Amino acid sequence: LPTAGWVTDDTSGAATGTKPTSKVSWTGKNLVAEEIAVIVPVHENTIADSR
Amino acid sequence: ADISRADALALLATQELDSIIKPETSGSAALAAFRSIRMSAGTVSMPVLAA
Repeated sequence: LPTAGWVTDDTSGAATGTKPTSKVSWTGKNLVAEEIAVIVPVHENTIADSR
Repeated sequence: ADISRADALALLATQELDSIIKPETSGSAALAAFRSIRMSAGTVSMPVLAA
């Protein structure tokens, strides 16, 4: 977030008369795809003989 | 000087038999002799007279 401050208005020489600088910043992050998998093997005769 | 058969060998027609020289097949003596049933389950059941 940016940061502000209180500033004086009395004299040009006072350091408290200078308006403060501030930045804003951002970062990246990634939503990365990943894979769930399984193989279910069975004998053809099991498939043939089951009801 | 004449056209011998060797001189015209490259022009002669060719012929391959349309069938193979093989024994006539027997089939199983068991399948030929014994009566068979269609199975649907892999392990059929068989009641046999006992008394």
